[PDB]
Amino acid sequence: MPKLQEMMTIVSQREVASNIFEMVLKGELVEEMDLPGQFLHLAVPNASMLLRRPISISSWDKVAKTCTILYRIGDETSGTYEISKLQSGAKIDVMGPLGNGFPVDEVVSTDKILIVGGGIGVPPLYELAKQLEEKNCQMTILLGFASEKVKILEKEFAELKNVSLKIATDDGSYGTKGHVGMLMEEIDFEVDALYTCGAPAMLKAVAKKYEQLERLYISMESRMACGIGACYACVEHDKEDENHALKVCEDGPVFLGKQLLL
Amino acid sequence: MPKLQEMMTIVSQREVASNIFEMVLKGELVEEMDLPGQFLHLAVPNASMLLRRPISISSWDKVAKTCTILYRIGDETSGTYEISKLQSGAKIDVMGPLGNGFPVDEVVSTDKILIVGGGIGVPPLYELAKQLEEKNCQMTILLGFASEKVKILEKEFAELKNVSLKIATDDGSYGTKGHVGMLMEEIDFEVDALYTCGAPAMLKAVAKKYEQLERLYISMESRMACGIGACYACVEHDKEDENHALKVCEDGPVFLGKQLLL
Amino acid sequence: NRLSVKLPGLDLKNPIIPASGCFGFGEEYAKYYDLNKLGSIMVKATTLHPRFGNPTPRVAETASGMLNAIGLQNPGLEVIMAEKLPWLNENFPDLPIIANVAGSEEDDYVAVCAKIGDAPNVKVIELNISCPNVKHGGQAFGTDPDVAAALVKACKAVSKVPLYVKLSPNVTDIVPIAKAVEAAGADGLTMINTLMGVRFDLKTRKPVLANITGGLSGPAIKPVALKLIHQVAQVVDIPIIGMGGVESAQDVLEMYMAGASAVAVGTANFADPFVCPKIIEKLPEVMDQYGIDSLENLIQEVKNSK
Amino acid sequence: NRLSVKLPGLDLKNPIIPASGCFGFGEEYAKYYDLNKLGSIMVKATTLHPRFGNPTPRVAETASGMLNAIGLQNPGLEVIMAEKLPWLNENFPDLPIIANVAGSEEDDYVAVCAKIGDAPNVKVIELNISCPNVKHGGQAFGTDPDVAAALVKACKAVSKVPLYVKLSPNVTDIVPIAKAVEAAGADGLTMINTLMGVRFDLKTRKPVLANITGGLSGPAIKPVALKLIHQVAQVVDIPIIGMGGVESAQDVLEMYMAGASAVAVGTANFADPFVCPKIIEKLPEVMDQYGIDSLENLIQEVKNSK
Ligand SMILES: Cc1cc2nc3c(=O)[nH]c(=O)nc-3n(C[C@H](O)[C@H](O)[C@H](O)COP(=O)(O)OP(=O)(O)OC[C@H]3O[C@@H](n4cnc5c(N)ncnc54)[C@H](O)[C@@H]3O)c2cc1C
Ligand SMILES: Cc1cc2nc3c(=O)[nH]c(=O)nc-3n(C[C@H](O)[C@H](O)[C@H](O)COP(=O)(O)OP(=O)(O)OC[C@H]3O[C@@H](n4cnc5c(N)ncnc54)[C@H](O)[C@@H]3O)c2cc1C
Ligand SMILES: Cc1cc2nc3c(=O)[nH]c(=O)nc-3n(C[C@H](O)[C@H](O)[C@H](O)COP(=O)(O)O)c2cc1C
Ligand SMILES: Cc1cc2nc3c(=O)[nH]c(=O)nc-3n(C[C@H](O)[C@H](O)[C@H](O)COP(=O)(O)O)c2cc1C
Ligand SMILES: O=C(O)c1cc(=O)[nH]c(=O)[nH]1
Ligand SMILES: O=C(O)c1cc(=O)[nH]c(=O)[nH]1
Ligand code: FES
Ligand code: FES
Ligand SMILES: [Cl-]
Ligand SMILES: [Cl-]
Repeated sequence: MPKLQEMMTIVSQREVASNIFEMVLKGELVEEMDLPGQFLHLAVPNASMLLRRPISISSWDKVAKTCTILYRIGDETSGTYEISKLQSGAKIDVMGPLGNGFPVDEVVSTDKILIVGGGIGVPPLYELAKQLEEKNCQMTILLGFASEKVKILEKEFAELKNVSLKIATDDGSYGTKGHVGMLMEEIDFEVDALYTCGAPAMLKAVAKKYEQLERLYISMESRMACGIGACYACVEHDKEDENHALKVCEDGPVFLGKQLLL
Repeated sequence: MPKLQEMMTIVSQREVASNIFEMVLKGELVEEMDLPGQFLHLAVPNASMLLRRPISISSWDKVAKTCTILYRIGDETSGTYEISKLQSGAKIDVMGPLGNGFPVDEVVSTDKILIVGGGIGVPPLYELAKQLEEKNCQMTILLGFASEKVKILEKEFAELKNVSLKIATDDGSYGTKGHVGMLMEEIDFEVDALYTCGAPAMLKAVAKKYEQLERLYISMESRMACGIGACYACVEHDKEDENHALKVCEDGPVFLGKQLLL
Repeated sequence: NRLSVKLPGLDLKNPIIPASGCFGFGEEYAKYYDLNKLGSIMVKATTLHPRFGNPTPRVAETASGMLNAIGLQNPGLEVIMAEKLPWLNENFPDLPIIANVAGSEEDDYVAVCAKIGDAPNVKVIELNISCPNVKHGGQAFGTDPDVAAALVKACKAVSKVPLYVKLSPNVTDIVPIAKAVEAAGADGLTMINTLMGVRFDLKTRKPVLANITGGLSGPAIKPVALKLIHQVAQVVDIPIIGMGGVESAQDVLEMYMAGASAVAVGTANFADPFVCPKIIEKLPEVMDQYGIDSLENLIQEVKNSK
Repeated sequence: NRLSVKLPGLDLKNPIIPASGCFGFGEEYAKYYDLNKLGSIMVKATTLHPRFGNPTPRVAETASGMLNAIGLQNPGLEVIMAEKLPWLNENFPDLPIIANVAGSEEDDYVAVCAKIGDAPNVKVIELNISCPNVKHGGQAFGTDPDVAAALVKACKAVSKVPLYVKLSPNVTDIVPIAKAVEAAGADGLTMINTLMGVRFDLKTRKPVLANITGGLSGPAIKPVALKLIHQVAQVVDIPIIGMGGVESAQDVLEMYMAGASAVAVGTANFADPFVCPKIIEKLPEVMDQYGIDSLENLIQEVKNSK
């Protein structure tokens, strides 16, 4: 009970976009998952790389006992690169699930949900749309990527009903040319809750457009070491209590917008 | 041509005695092998362990394109332990063949060959007996082990003809109770060439018993780094030229007894 | 039992102590196992006033190591005495706590050392003299035997519990500093704190740590720790709590061959949260493998070898 | 070309230089690839008289590193001038050789530096001041700015080729020593030599190296090298040949962000004999990945950042 750590089995792994791998993991950590937007602290199969790699949960299947993640790799000296060389059947050392995810309890079919995502911020937003869809609320999902080469999870989002999905690319290679913020300006309704995740400039633009909204949930990143809140590596300044540090791994990864300064 | 290094394929690996693994490797390094008693410089599949592990060649099969090695592992923090976790199909990073092996050219069916081996000194002596057997000389092979638990290559030596094979164990659990040196005293003939390999006390006792014999070939060990003679880690004092260093990886691993001080 | 070791201020059920800065005040890892398994805990550094720490990024990976530039983030003396240590005392009344004490000037160290022994569960103080001194131009107290001996002597006067000094490894010669610190009244030593490293981002060409430089730790530094622990052990009679890159019972035992009496484990907890209980249950089998009686014996056999 | 860098005494076709003690005099690795691919070679230390070196075991593995205690084994000046360097000159007449010079007292260093420039292929001398001085009690020349500046100044007088000094990292503050060495007339610097480590045998309880202590190298020390290279680069104008744990073109480029002009690769050759040609053919693709012009530019962009 509350396992915290487990040698999970890779069900599969394939490269679903340019340098972005989708890994499906089987183990008993999945029964512990609840809120969308928690993450896993993955150990690299490389004894010289001791710090775990933190990667958002994209979706899970409680009955199948599997969860799904989508991550970008670095160059051949990077540790995520090594993770992609693992193959079906291999075990991988996982801590999780970890963090405070996206709240979905107080959402009901009348309020209108906006979801903004970019880059490798998209994966954790997919499980979010799954669990929100069961509340029969109306969703607008705007995703932005650098290029068509790095577009991920389009078919999975399209298949969800109650979804108006728009996709931008910075170069115009797919969908709307430009950044996700441009599509954000173009929405015409009163949003009741916004969930967002992506590169800091995108989070900065989202938080400034909706500074007035209480139900604005922002998913953050930082450099990590311990992953459970003891080493204080991943701090953010608390906007609500100055001099007080928020910890992205334990207090986060998702915060209300009142708590952050960008 | 002269490949020097290769990613070989493990044909198989099994634990043939207590903590002693036999690995059969397939690759084109095998066509380069000639004298018995050369070694391979193996890389550990563990990026934190940069120094290669040097392991004698036990035997090879030129047509099958495979060679065989037999090595002892340390504890779970040891690098050889990691090598034993590799499995059939895996590739392993090999430098070789390396060193000066056992000379066998000038041997002819009339001279009587004595072979002394102990512990994990035994493996390279097996290929030696194979190549000497084709010269139809008469062989006496005396092997000593700590225990029955660590006895290796008995069935392979027994199957060679022109062989009188005796086996000792320090505890008496198999064959003759005691050390290989006891069986060594008990030989009654004039030995023309002696080949030996094993723990330093055993090599010390062998060299002192036959200090008078020119054709006495001793296989040595030392701590290694480069494996090709550049870093000077593995030196022995040259007995024939004082102040001059012999290098176990390049000048050795096998020397004439005149060249060594124990 | 075999694993028990007795030190000044420390009746340890076994020698494993999570290292300062790597365990907070135990509240997080406690969700993962019963802290009573541990011998002790070096809690995070306490400074007199609260400190947010350095700007991020604060950590970076290296080969068999990591860099940290936390900056001594901690809630300060008053909060640590009122919340963090009492919390340990309630949930683990019999678990001895090692109070890492850091500072920016001598008065601050002394002020902390006057109060922090009042906590019932704090049995020892670990003087972290591996900080910058503003009363000296940002020079580290741990690089000048005279100042360091001043600091220890000043702090020795106000402390109700035994005082260990934590040595910095970034020295040319470490022997003058240990001799000086032992003669200033230190009851023990811990070593080592971190070495100094830097990583650069290939994309931005700037250091990856905001602080530019950061402390290097992990198995990469175990040889440096062993060498300086062995060096100091030939020069002082006060016992040494060794640390630096320990990840295994083997590593613990090697620290003993160097002259350590207990072993602190720091960076390793980040890779394996259970590494400290894991090592403790693995220690007796590994001691049998190498014919070792008890750790109390080994300390004496090594001390007499030496 | 992109990879070419020009230094005092050094017109390098690219920046990769096998580090001293890790390449002998090139005769062994030459069986594995055409040495002309290299930018240069720091050959093994030359001392005035022959030296057998230290007793074995001389090396030991560490986490992402190794320990060595070779003891400056080398055939001495007369043999090196007559056999080892002429051999390089015949097989590689256009391949510039960096002559590591070590010693036990000042006269010995000077005597070597007087003769060894006479070799046509020796373009630079790398003063290895990371040795013990018997004219001072076994203290290292590399820890006293006054002595080190004496040694360099004495050696600067007799040398027919530019003189680089190789800095030891085992210092509290490295800045006084580089300032002193640059003011003594050094044309360049190489850094770093090794850190100091120890390993213990669990079975015998004795150090695994006969010499007890040994030099730590490999990727474990790359952060320490980067930090001291960055530290010194803000303090001197003479160029720096950086080394310490380099294994990749990425590692080479990071040395450039620290302020190095060429990169020496030492311990890595033992794991991968082809690592130095491997890195050289891999460098341009990696420079494109991070938008880098030429190494000559990068030296200037980094120098001006700084
Ligand atoms: C809460 C959280 C969730 C995340 N989810 C995802 C995801 O779902 N998909 C995905 O592709 N990426 C995700 N990231 C970013 C991801 O952790 C980095 O891509 C990855 O750790 C980089 O390591 P590496 O092996 O690629 O590179 P290396 O350069 O070998 O990593 C070295 C060290 O630097 C750290 N590091 C370097 N860049 C980053 C970065 N941008 N963010 C965090 N740490 C970094 C690594 O964690 C590691 O500790 C997430 C980050 C956080 C904090
Ligand atoms: C020429 C030669 C041939 C050899 N052939 C064989 C063989 O056929 N079978 C076999 O079982 N063993 C052989 N050995 C010994 C073998 O290399 C060691 O058993 C092995 O390297 C130990 O490393 P490890 O990963 O087990 O332990 P670790 O303790 O993890 O090794 C750490 C470092 O210490 C070195 N080391 C430790 N003990 C020894 C030792 N006794 N000899 C050499 N290096 C050591 C390792 O090489 C490595 O560089 C040979 C040694 C030499 C020099
Ligand atoms: C993230 C981090 C924070 C640390 N914080 C402290 C601290 O507050 N006080 C202190 O004395 N040492 C601190 N250290 C040093 C450790 O206590 C430990 O002595 C050092 O890291 C070496 O051991 P290790 O390699 O097992 O971590 C810290 C180390 C790390 C990695
Ligand atoms: C086996 C060995 C021998 C060495 N011999 C020398 C030497 O003779 N002279 C010298 O200046 N440095 C010597 N060094 C230090 C290296 O030149 C190099 O600067 C140091 O090892 C750091 O780089 P690396 O980590 O890539 O090896 C030696 C290092 C090793 C590992
Ligand atoms: O808080 C820190 O940054 C810190 C303190 C210390 O003593 N050692 C360390 O490595 N980091
Ligand atoms: O020869 C050696 O032992 C040696 C010399 C040197 O300068 N550096 C080193 O690490 N080892
Ligand atoms: S990663 Fe250690 S505190 Fe967040
Ligand atoms: S191992 Fe490098 S010289 Fe023999
Ligand atoms: Cl303070
Ligand atoms: Cl000399």
